[PDB]
Amino acid sequence: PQSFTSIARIGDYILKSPVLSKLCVPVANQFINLAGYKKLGLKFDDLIAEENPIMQTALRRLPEDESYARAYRIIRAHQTELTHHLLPRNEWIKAQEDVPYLLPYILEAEAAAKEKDELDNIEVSK
Amino acid sequence: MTAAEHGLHAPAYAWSHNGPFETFDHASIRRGYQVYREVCAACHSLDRVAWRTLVGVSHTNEEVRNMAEEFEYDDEPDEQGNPKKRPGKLSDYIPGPYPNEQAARAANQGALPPDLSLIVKARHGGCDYIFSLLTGYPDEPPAGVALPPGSNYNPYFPGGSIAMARVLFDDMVEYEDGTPATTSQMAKDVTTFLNWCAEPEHDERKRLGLKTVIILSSLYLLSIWVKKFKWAGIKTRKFVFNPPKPRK
Amino acid sequence: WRTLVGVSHTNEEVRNMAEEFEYDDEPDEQGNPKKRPGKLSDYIPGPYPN
Amino acid sequence: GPPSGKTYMGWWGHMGGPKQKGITSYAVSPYAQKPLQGIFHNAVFNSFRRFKSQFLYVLIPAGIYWYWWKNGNEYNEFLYSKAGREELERVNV
Amino acid sequence: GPPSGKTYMGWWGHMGGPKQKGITSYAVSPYAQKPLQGIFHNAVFNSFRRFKSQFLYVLIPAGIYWYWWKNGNEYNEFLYSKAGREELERVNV
Amino acid sequence: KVEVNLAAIPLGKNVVVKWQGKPVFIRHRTPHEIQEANSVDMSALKDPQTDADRVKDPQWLIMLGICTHLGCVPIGEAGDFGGWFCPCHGSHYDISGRIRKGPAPLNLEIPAYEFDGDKVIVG
Amino acid sequence: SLYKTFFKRNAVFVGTIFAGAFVFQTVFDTAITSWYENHNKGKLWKDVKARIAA
Amino acid sequence: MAFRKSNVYLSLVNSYIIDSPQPSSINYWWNMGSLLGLCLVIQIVTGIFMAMHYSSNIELAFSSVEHIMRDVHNGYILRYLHANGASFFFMVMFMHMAKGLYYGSYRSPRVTLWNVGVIIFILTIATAFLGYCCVYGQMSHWGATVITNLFSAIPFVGNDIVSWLWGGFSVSNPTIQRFFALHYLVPFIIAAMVIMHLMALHIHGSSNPLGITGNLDRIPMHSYFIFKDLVTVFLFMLILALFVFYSPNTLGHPDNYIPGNPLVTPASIVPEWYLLPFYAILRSIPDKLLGVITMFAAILVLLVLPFTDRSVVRGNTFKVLSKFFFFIFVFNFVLLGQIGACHVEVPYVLMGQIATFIYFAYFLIIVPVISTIENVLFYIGRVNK
Amino acid sequence: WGGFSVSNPTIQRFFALHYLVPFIIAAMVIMHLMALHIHGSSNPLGITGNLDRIP
Ligand SMILES: CCCCCCCCCCC(=O)OC[C@H](COP(=O)(O)OC[C@H](O)COP(=O)(O)OC[C@@H](COC(=O)CC)OC(=O)CCC)OC(=O)CCCCCCCC
Ligand SMILES: CCCCCCCCCCCCCCCCCC(=O)OC[C@H](COP(=O)(O)OCCN)OC(=O)CCCCCCCCCCCCC
Ligand code: HEM
Ligand code: HEM
Ligand code: HEM
Ligand code: HEM
Ligand SMILES: COc1c(O)c(C)c(C/C=C(\C)CC/C=C(\C)CC/C=C(\C)CC/C=C(\C)CC/C=C(\C)CCC=C(C)C)c(O)c1OC
Ligand SMILES: CCCCCCCCCCCCCCC(=O)OCCCOP(=O)(O)OC[C@@H](O)COP(=O)(O)OCCCOC(C)=O
Ligand SMILES: CCCCCCCCCCCCCCCCCC(=O)O[C@H](COC(=O)CCCCCC)COP(=O)(O)OCCN
Ligand SMILES: Cc1cccc(-n2nnn(C)c2=O)c1COc1cnn(-c2ccc(Cl)cc2)c1
Repeated sequence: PQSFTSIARIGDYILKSPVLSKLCVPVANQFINLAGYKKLGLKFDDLIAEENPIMQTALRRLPEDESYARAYRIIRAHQTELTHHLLPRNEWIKAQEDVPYLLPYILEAEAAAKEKDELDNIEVSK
Repeated sequence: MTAAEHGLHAPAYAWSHNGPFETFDHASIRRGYQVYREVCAACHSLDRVAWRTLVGVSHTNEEVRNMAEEFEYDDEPDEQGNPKKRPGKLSDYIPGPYPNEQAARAANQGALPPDLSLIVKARHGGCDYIFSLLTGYPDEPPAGVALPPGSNYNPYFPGGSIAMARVLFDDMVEYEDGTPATTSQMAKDVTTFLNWCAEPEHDERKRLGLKTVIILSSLYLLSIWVKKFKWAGIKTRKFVFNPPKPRK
Repeated sequence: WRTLVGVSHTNEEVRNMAEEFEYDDEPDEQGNPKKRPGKLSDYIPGPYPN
Repeated sequence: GPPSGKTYMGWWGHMGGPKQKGITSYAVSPYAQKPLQGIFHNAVFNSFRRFKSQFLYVLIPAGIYWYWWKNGNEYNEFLYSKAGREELERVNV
Repeated sequence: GPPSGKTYMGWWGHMGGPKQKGITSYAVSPYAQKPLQGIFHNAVFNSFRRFKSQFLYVLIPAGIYWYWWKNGNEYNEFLYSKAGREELERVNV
Repeated sequence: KVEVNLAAIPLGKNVVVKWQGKPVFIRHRTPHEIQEANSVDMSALKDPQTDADRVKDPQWLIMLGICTHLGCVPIGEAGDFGGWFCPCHGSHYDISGRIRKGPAPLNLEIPAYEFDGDKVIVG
Repeated sequence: SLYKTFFKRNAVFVGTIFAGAFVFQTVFDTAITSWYENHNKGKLWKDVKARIAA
Repeated sequence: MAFRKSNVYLSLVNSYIIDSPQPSSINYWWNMGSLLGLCLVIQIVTGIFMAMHYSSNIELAFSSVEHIMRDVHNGYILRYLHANGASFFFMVMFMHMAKGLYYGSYRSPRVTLWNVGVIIFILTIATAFLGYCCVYGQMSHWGATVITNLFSAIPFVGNDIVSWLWGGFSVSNPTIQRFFALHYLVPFIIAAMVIMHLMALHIHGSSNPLGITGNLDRIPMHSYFIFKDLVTVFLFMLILALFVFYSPNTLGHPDNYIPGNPLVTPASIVPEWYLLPFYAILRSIPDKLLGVITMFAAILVLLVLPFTDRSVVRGNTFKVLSKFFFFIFVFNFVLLGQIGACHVEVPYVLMGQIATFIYFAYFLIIVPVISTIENVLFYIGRVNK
Repeated sequence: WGGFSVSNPTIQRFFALHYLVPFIIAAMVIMHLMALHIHGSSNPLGITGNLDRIP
């Protein structure tokens, strides 16, 4: 995996650019609705793999109202596939509700892990 | 490679043993041994076929005992250690014309005629290739080809030139049932007989294939019904969410 | 024959010993039997055929 | 023996997910539901729906590889004919 | 997986014996003790002491089975000699 | 190893002997007539090899039959002189063993046949 | 009757699917052989042995 | 507790096929691993009953397979179920590996489970090659000549592996006798690697087609997936029975019904259908030492796959560009098998060379570039700025 | 026998069974050591040994 610090370093440079966001953002909105995760009642941060110690740290620090709602969306998405159906269009995720709710907990767990690791490998002399 | 170096493609005739429910024609196996004994056994062997396997398939017991007795087999030695011969019995194998391989090439201008016990299953085409090989010699070669001395043209052989000449002609055997022995009629019966020599289990195999497929299809249909009954409670399970009151 | 060389005889002696026996060869161009003298890879013969 | 290194799965009772609160579920026995209900409106209509979603990710890579094979095949039959006898030379060596 | 049925042994820390209290132990490193001290006062005497305890439970069952074999053997050599030619009859059948 | 004496191979008989599990080509020929076949020049062919290590015994013929790709097998006594017709995937050859047909990159191997006591051991 | 007299008891439930496994075995084996030797009538050895009765 | 949970032996059966927690949304692609356990049992059982009648001497080997076909009571059923079962064993294993390449099963924490699977795939190729040389047909002799001659190109040790593999100077009687003894043995090494395979599975469990955590909805193995495993077993045995009883020589070659001859070469040497994609990788490299390296590198490049996937989502369910290039790789593997069954002619030497380039560029170039492109496309299509 | 006496079918099937039973023995040895691990060994004293153990 790449890192979320590296993704946002590249992804912010595209958005503070007048000619780059002209080209790439119409392509990126077509990539989202051709993925089809909103039709299963899912945001994007539900799809992130969680078997690593940075991602296990960010799930403990979540508030427990957002932690209970995420566990119901995942259970609803497993029952939807074994019936091989989609949800009704009343219950799809709209484009305003797909927020990065887990990105701020992730980005500060990574900046603390980088700072701890570059203080264990030190070459201070006299 | 060119189509002259691959050989012509044999067509698809309609053999009576094609299909999943068909049997060999045992009157065309019986007439096929008559063309082997009179035209074919002069140069080719049948080394994988025993005498006893013909009883109940194309001849009776007293006929195969009479057929095997006109050949000489080597016996265990006498009380002085000298060789000894004996007539044939049912457990023996059908003999071939040559004692060794050098004597076979010496009578066929260097070429070696193969063994015909497995020739159906060892050729691309099967029954269609051995039939079309025999009834496919032209009366004259095509214009422009140059044959070696002592060769014959046949377009079903890869390369065009073969060391076997045409051996089937009209009315060269006389059948016992009274069937007219034409060129295509006798060529049909050797290929039905020679396919039995490669596959003697053919009629037994398709009868046990009937019992296995009927049993396994009624087991496959019942497992689809049984699975959907035991999986009914999971597919109809429901889920409601009410958000909890927030000071836990 | 070859197993005696270096144990009880030399190489020129075992080649001379094995040559006074007749072994059966592969047939000629007509398919007739043929004989040959012995070599080192052969086995020591016995007196009776059967 | 001793306990080993920890994993990301447990057993019944301590499977190792987040805590749940406020979800209800209902079900009815299989002995009360009608035999073979979901045999229509599903492969005649539902697998006909699932095919139509995921087919264009299969048929466009398939069409490129079948155009490449059929076009490369008919140039081999041309090179081993009488009309393609001179072009077999100056190409192979 | 799940925990299984309980046994009569554990592991390091919970081996499963009675609780201990009031026993002390001492030891010295092998690098401080003299090389091959217990090679005499060991098998020249110790094992000469351990043999003398447990030998009469071996040699009395051995002497009965070797008397039975040697006495049964010499009656077979007598029956197959010239002096034992008449007693081979009236015994075997 | 197979021993050949100076008594038992006459002039024109190309027998394919199965020596060491491998085919071989064995006959005696005149020492004059290979002046007819390879009188072209030195290096009109792929590799520069005409006559030098062709036969260290200049009045005999010995050649292996293992090819570079597969180990294909020819017919004997057929050709311009009665040499090589090897219709497998490619080349025919000559009296020597170099090509008249086909690409055929590398040369077929000459085995090590020696001379002991008026006996000729092959291999 | 049925299931509690025919498919419940374990010497009936299992004692029919192992007892009926033999009576099914032979009548299925006999009826398959009668269909095969009637679909291929005229080509077997039994048919052409009665034709050489001369 | 119950007796099936307190016994030392019954608890292993209960913890693996009775009370094992499964994700409730897995589909019929997760049934290929149980069906491979049935394939190994059929191959071991039918091969032991055929080994009672077989002779491994080079002058008795071809005729003893004919003795099983003609003389042994129901001997034709044993051979046909054995020769056709090996093709069905390789077809399910190609579908088993392609599922885990699709749903992302080779990533953490299942890297060790993917590495033991690559070892099983090499031992299954070695097993099928050794047993095909035991019939000693005309395809058996020249397939063993071509393969064993490849090891004569290893630098500074070349004429010592090949003379140790032959037991002599060519493919002869010591080669056939030692190939049957090794053929009895490697199916028992495969069965011990299968036990170690299921141990690494039990500590983490299976994935799911959604690709997220499955610890929120689990059902047991017994009475729900045993009756779903039963559906594909009865479909397997019915299609296998259609080949053994109605078309038993369709997945074969007629030149194996000729006894092998070192002095006559066949006009066309072609392997079985499951070695044709790897045979075409070998003939594309004009060097001899570089050709044998590339054919073995086509299986060891599966071990670089946990490192080149730079995605943050597991699987291919919601990835548009990664679903397109998965089927470029699939049909390039069916084009590689068709090139390896053709002649070496000149439209086909360039088609088989470019298609070998697409094999290695998928793992090392196409995957790490398309992975990071979809990480940036998921980000700027969500973050409002 | 595969026939009427100890003959050629007897020797060919005895070697194929001889290759196989040493691999059944090795699987019974694995099951043997599993039953040992849950209780451990005894001692010449014949009493409990959970009071003095070394690795
Ligand atoms: C070599 C022979 C070995 C025999 C076994 C091989 C089987 C491997 C085939 C690949 C496979 O695993 O199929 C999975 C996938 C469909 O799986 P799914 O869970 O998404 O949908 C299940 C359904 O919705 C509910 O199926 P349901 O549970 O409701 O009914 C059971 C079904 C049984 O059918 C099967 O077993 C499917 C193999 O009964 C019927 O359909 C009645 C038919 C008369 O299939 C597909 O999506 C596309 C299939 C293409 C296969 C390509 C093979 C290339 C060689
Ligand atoms: C190096 C050695 C590695 C092994 C060999 C590599 C390739 C070997 C090829 C053999 C296998 C052929 C198919 C590949 C395996 C399929 C596994 C797979 O892709 O399964 C998941 C896929 C998704 O289908 P769903 O609609 O159920 O899921 C919704 C979206 N995820 O389900 C699907 O299958 C999609 C439906 C399309 C049918 C798939 C088969 C297409 C038929 C042509 C394939 C060519 C085979 C001859
Ligand atoms: C009914 C009679 C015969 C049948 C069905 C028959 C069938 C065959 C077959 C199938 C082949 C092999 C073709 C191949 O290799 O692809 C063959 C080859 C051959 N047959 Fe016959 N044959 C018959 C009679 C004869 C006779 C009477 C002779 C000689 C007098 C003969 C001489 C040969 C020779 C020399 C070959 C080798 C051809 C070659 O390799 O070029 N055959 N025959
Ligand atoms: C994973 C297991 C196995 C695989 C993939 C396998 C594969 C093969 C194959 C492909 C053949 C060639 C058959 C043909 O083309 O006609 C063969 C032959 C043979 N194998 Fe196996 N085999 C396996 C297990 C075994 C075992 C364990 C034995 C011995 C106990 C065995 C004994 C034989 C025998 C006797 C032959 C003889 C030739 C023949 O029957 O055709 N096999 N094997
Ligand atoms: C004789 C050979 C094999 C057997 C018996 C076998 C058996 C199994 C079984 C029973 C499962 C669990 C059920 C399932 O997930 O479908 C499984 C999963 C798996 N196998 Fe195999 N397998 C074999 C070969 C392979 C090979 C050749 C590979 C890869 C190169 C492989 C990689 C995997 C992986 C990664 C999984 C986990 C997939 C997941 O959980 O999503 N296995 N195998
Ligand atoms: C290939 C055959 C066998 C192997 C490899 C084997 C191996 C072992 C091993 C390693 C132990 C551990 C304690 C020790 O080393 O003494 C042990 C203990 C034991 N074995 Fe075996 N054994 C075999 C056969 C047998 C047989 C034939 C019997 C009895 C009929 C048996 C009964 C036992 C018992 C009762 C113990 C426990 C003894 C104790 O803990 O005091 N084993 N075995
Ligand atoms: C995902 O969930 C699953 C799952 O689906 C499955 C199927 C399994 C089970 C899978 C297996 C058990 C595969 C393992 C298979 C083996 C290890 C093969 C074992 C080897 C054999 C059975 C060969 C030995 C056979 C014999 C010795 C009998 C043949 C010989 C005979 C009959 C001798 C004949 C002679 C005479 C005189 C009769 C799981 O463990 C599991 O949980 C992970
Ligand atoms: C028709 C039914 C439905 C349709 C098809 C489905 C078929 C269902 C039947 C499947 C067959 C049952 C599977 C058998 C089983 O219990 O699986 C266990 C195998 C998995 O591995 P393991 O043995 O658990 O390893 C577990 C391990 O504990 C084994 O090793 P260990 O004992 O720890 O080592 C001890 C030896 C020490 O050796 C040394 C020296 O280190
Ligand atoms: C390398 C892989 C080897 C394969 C191992 C797979 C798992 C083992 C096979 C699974 C089936 C086991 C069937 C055994 C049935 C239960 C036995 C039992 O009741 O346990 C025993 C009795 O077993 C025996 O006497 C010998 C068993 C012979 C095994 C021959 C195969 C009863 O033991 P008990 O009830 O006291 O429970 C104490 C738990 N330690
Ligand atoms: C050449 C040929 C020609 C004719 C029949 C066969 N052949 N050999 N075994 N089988 C089953 C088969 O078809 C073959 C062998 O083809 C190939 C291709 N790759 N391999 C291969 C790959 C890896 C290993 Cl470790 C061993 C062998 C073997």
